[PDB]
Amino acid sequence: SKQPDKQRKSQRRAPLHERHKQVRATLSADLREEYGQRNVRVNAGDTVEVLRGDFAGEEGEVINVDLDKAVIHVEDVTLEKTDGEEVPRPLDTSNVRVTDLDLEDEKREARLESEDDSA
Amino acid sequence: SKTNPRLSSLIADLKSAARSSGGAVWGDVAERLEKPRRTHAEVNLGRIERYAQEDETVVVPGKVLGSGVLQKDVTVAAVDFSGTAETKIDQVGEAVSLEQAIENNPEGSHVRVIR
Amino acid sequence: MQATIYDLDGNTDGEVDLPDVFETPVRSDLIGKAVRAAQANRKQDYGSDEYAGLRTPAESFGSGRGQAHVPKQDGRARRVPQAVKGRSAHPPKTEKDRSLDLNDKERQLAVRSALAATADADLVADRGHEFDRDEVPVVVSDDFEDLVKTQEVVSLLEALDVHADIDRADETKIKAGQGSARGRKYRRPASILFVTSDEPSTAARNLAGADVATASEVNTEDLAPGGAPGRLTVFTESALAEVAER
Amino acid sequence: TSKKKRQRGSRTHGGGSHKNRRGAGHRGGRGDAGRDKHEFHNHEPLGKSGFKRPQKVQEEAATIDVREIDENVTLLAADDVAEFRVDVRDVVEEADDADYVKVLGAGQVRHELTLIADDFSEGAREKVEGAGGSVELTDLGEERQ
RNA sequence: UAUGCCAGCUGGUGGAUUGCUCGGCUCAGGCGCUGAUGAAGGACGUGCCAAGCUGCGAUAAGCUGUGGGGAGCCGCACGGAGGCGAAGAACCACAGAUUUCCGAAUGAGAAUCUCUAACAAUUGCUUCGCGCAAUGAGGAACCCCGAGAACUGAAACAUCUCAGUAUCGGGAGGAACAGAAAACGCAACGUGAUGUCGUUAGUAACCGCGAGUGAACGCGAUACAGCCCAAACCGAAGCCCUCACGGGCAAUGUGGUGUCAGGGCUACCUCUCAUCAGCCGACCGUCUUCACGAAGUCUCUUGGAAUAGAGCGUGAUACAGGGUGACAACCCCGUACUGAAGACCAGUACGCUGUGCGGUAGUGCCAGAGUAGCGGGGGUUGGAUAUCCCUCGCGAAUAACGCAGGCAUCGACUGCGAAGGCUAAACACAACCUGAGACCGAUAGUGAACAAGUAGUGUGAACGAACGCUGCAAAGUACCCUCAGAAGGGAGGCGAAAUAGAGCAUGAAAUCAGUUGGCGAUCGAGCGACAGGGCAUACAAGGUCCCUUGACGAAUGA
RNA sequence: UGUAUGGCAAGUCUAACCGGAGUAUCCGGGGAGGCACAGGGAAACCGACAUGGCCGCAGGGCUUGCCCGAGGGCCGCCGU
Ligand SMILES: [Cl-]
Ligand SMILES: [Cl-]
Ligand SMILES: [Cl-]
Ligand SMILES: [Mg+2]
Ligand SMILES: [Mg+2]
Ligand SMILES: [Mg+2]
Ligand SMILES: [Mg+2]
Ligand SMILES: [Mg+2]
Ligand SMILES: [Mg+2]
Ligand SMILES: [Mg+2]
Ligand SMILES: [Mg+2]
Ligand SMILES: [Mg+2]
Ligand SMILES: [Mg+2]
Ligand SMILES: [Mg+2]
Ligand SMILES: [Mg+2]
Ligand code: NA
Ligand code: NA
Ligand code: NA
Ligand code: NA
Ligand code: NA
Ligand code: NA
Ligand code: NA
Ligand code: NA
Ligand code: NA
Ligand code: NA
Ligand code: NA
Ligand code: NA
Ligand code: NA
Ligand code: NA
Ligand code: NA
Ligand code: NA
Ligand code: NA
Ligand code: NA
Ligand SMILES: [Sr+2]
Ligand SMILES: [Sr+2]
Ligand SMILES: [Sr+2]
Ligand SMILES: [Sr+2]
Ligand SMILES: [Sr+2]
Ligand SMILES: [Sr+2]
Ligand SMILES: [Sr+2]
Ligand SMILES: [Sr+2]
Ligand SMILES: [Sr+2]
Ligand SMILES: [Sr+2]
Ligand SMILES: [Sr+2]
Ligand SMILES: [Sr+2]
Ligand SMILES: [Sr+2]
Ligand SMILES: [Sr+2]
Ligand SMILES: [Sr+2]
Ligand SMILES: [Sr+2]
Ligand SMILES: [Sr+2]
Repeated sequence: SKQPDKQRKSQRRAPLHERHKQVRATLSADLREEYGQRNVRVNAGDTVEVLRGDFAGEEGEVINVDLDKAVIHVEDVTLEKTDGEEVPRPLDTSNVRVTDLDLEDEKREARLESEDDSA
Repeated sequence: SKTNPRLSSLIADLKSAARSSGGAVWGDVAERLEKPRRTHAEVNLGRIERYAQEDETVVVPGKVLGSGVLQKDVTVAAVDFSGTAETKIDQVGEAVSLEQAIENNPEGSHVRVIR
Repeated sequence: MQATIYDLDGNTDGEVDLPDVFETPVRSDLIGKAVRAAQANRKQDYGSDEYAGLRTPAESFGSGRGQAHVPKQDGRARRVPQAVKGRSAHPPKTEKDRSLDLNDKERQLAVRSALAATADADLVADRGHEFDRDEVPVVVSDDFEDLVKTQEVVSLLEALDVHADIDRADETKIKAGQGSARGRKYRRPASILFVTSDEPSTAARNLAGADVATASEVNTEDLAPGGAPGRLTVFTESALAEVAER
Repeated sequence: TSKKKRQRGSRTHGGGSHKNRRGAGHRGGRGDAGRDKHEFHNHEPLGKSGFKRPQKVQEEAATIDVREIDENVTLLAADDVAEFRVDVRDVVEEADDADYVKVLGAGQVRHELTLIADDFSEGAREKVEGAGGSVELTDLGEERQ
């Protein structure tokens, strides 16, 4: 649908498996060349570099990925609460870039390398 | 007020001649054209044949239509002619636009107004 | 008159006779009438629910309690136009005919007149198009219909000194008002119309502001968007010929 | 600006006293109410008049005046050119869905014509014959008797 | 100066306004039945903690399989504890398991429980045994068959009209109904089943001949399709149940033949590719879903944040739409192109098997009765003598006869065979799926953007609201003081901003507190307009104004 | 039923619908049918001035008052 209300609606109500595409980030130049893909679903093992927020320029390992809220926790990308406890400042994966992947999963590595499919 | 830019210009030109040159018909025709379309002339050939004479331009402050027979070798000047009117007129004479008549005869001389 | 054909490199390659239609006296009022018709005819019927505000057994108490004779239900006024939650006195109606008729002869004349407005460089520039050229419309060979890449059509246009019009239409405007909430957030200038003969140029269609069409069915709108005559167009040798009997 | 467009602020919208534009009383009744009483003026009088013959017993003739034929003789080059000769049945539009073709005699006949039709008026003949012409009645035209 | 008036300022109150849209409204395409194999609906349950909603059903936010999917997950709902998932969970598609009680509700009774084997009730078949079956109830409207108002209009009113409308009873389907001429009647040397659309036409016709009411034949289109009995002549050659055995039906006729291109019978010519039964069984298209899918996240400046400005660069069969800390073709989802699946079209079309089309001559063998038709009384219709129907009475012929062609009878002419039956497609609606919009934008639009048919009212039928917005990120305010205090307050911390601090964007008016200017306790009331004085006034967006004298100098005029 | 504007003109317009396509727009096709092209008469039935006279506005002409004079006005005559 070209209608905005329907667009937003389908994104906010997409089922869990369809929410994977809502946590995808662009790949670095070397990775794009190595896997023939422009982007990939950020995983909790991948290393990422912040390209946009107040944390732009920072590098870190992805500590968490929430499909429900479609955001990720990157290491050291935090906010200091009033009590002093540092807590994660969620990031939209579109403001982030993948520099290193976590290929421990046979299935993930397979999808990344296959030409007919994407990950 | 008219909406056709052409008719609008034709009237402006009819006036410019009536004023500049000595033509009194062009201003007379301009005044009729400025009037409501329903009052404009819808003249068939049978009327031109009845009241027109050679060497006297027929001036129609409106449109000429194709009903009837025209035998006289006359020059008809009008805002417009139906496809058939123009065709029938040229077989025995000459159908001319008002815009042409104003240029050829800005003094508006030797001309008969027909409606 | 005569129109100069151009090869896919931007160089002259002979010339043909510009058809008589391009000599049709420009009639912006008729063109505007035609475009108003086309635009109105694609408008959808709408109207509020015929029973909105009428779903209540509300009744007026009449005289006696120092209150206006307004129908009420459970203490709250209802139904009537002046009451909150009441019906709309004269709302939009689905039954309404939102279409406009146009005599074929009148519309066919508007097409020809619009076509003719294309052959006037001053009109085209007046309409707003950006280009450095004298001869217009821009006539090109039939091999144009075999182009596949958009990037290639760009080069040909830069060679024809007509690409500036695309840089003009390369600016999306974010409209003022709630149209945005209905999917009408953006709009952009109308640039070049590409008229072909066999099929609409898939290669030129994505160009900013461009519109592709075919000789047999090119209409008043693509010829004069918004009813404004004189659009920067580019015909095809065969399109140019086929358009003559329209 | 239209008349309607200038109404906001007028209160009465041209109706005069606000006691005017109420129901059908302001019209003197609904539709043609009172056509023989208070609004009898400019109404056709009450009553029955005449009779109608059944639709399928009624004949409808396709007619043309000599003037129409005579004015198009040259333009009718697709037809016979004798010493002209024209079968009216092939000239009149809507001749099929009509019981017969009749030539009426209005206008002048400035040519020698040989017309063939189902019927002719006294005037049609006089005009055609008096101009060195002739009138040929069709086989269907052999009704006159 | 008290009480107080006018205007403003600071802060409230209030929630208008502006911006925003998870909801509506409307149009369009597709698709369309469910139920005794117990539906739809309802009740009550079901979670670690669980009130609402959603889901589910004692296997209770779930169990199994296959496929997809993928490193996460444990609904709405961001908690605490804990758990699940590479033994591939979540999540999605298809299929299956489970599936309490009431409910058509069916063993009997009952306000969702109870009492002692149940198709209750009505039917068909029948081994005459509930053994095998059927019906019931639901569904947004649409459809078909029945019952059938009144306000109203007629400027009153009765016929007429509103209207065969509202409403009521009964019933089917995915569509219904209709339908292969006892037709039409541009009267013909003509048309050729039926719906529907455009037109014919506000024509004909009706009507206190008032107001009003109102077709059809035909024509142009859409879609096209044509058949089966009864009987003649045959006469058990037949059908149903059962694996079989065997049983049931059937001479009151199962089955063959046959159906106006009449047929049968007798005698003949030739032939079939009609029809009917049955087998096989789509392409394409359409709707929906899915796979794949190009190109910048480069420099400087501003900013809390670049999607901004300037500069440089790229894709495009893709410059639709959305998301992302501000305006994004190139950051993310998508979009073009190409491809796949399901559904519908459709068990249809094409193909095939079987059967056999047809013609001549003779033959008064057959061809639907309370019928055709007439009369009495009503309703209905445009139907007028000439609509369709109901009711009461009467009542025919037999194809060599009969009916129709808008009054009756007789004759001619033309058409056509009633009183048996079936029938695809083209059309209605909108539950359901998807798409769309010069529609509305939170007092609007649905009653319902929120707990919405919710809260709440009524014995009941029924009636029925209001409530949208912190922030880029919860960073949702640690510590300290005060206090009866998890309140509130002070100080303090976060953030671009807390006058963004929780019904937390903006924050109008009415109006309230404090306060500034003017007036003010000897004085008069449409609150002002126009003149002219006092007092008051940061900048900006206005820059003029005063007096001597002089020039000009209308009417008037010492 | 008027009016203003616009198209075409003794004609004019398509309706349902069909094809195309960029697929509600739009291009092409469709004239069925409507209105106009003759009227009068209940009906049967019959069927008309493409101009014969005079006046004359605007306009044109001439040797400057005299001519030609569309439209208009008054009559004739024509159909029923
Ligand atoms: Cl005329
Ligand atoms: Cl009659
Ligand atoms: Cl017929
Ligand atoms: Mg790959
Ligand atoms: Mg409302
Ligand atoms: Mg606005
Ligand atoms: Mg019971
Ligand atoms: Mg009344
Ligand atoms: Mg009366
Ligand atoms: Mg009626
Ligand atoms: Mg009929
Ligand atoms: Mg049989
Ligand atoms: Mg009645
Ligand atoms: Mg509301
Ligand atoms: Mg606020
Ligand atoms: Na209600
Ligand atoms: Na009051
Ligand atoms: Na409409
Ligand atoms: Na009033
Ligand atoms: Na006919
Ligand atoms: Na469906
Ligand atoms: Na709960
Ligand atoms: Na279930
Ligand atoms: Na049963
Ligand atoms: Na039994
Ligand atoms: Na009345
Ligand atoms: Na009364
Ligand atoms: Na009556
Ligand atoms: Na982003
Ligand atoms: Na009777
Ligand atoms: Na008949
Ligand atoms: Na609200
Ligand atoms: Na026609
Ligand atoms: Sr969730
Ligand atoms: Sr959530
Ligand atoms: Sr009283
Ligand atoms: Sr008035
Ligand atoms: Sr009223
Ligand atoms: Sr009277
Ligand atoms: Sr016709
Ligand atoms: Sr047929
Ligand atoms: Sr019979
Ligand atoms: Sr008779
Ligand atoms: Sr409110
Ligand atoms: Sr009560
Ligand atoms: Sr503070
Ligand atoms: Sr005092
Ligand atoms: Sr003086
Ligand atoms: Sr036409
Ligand atoms: Sr005259």
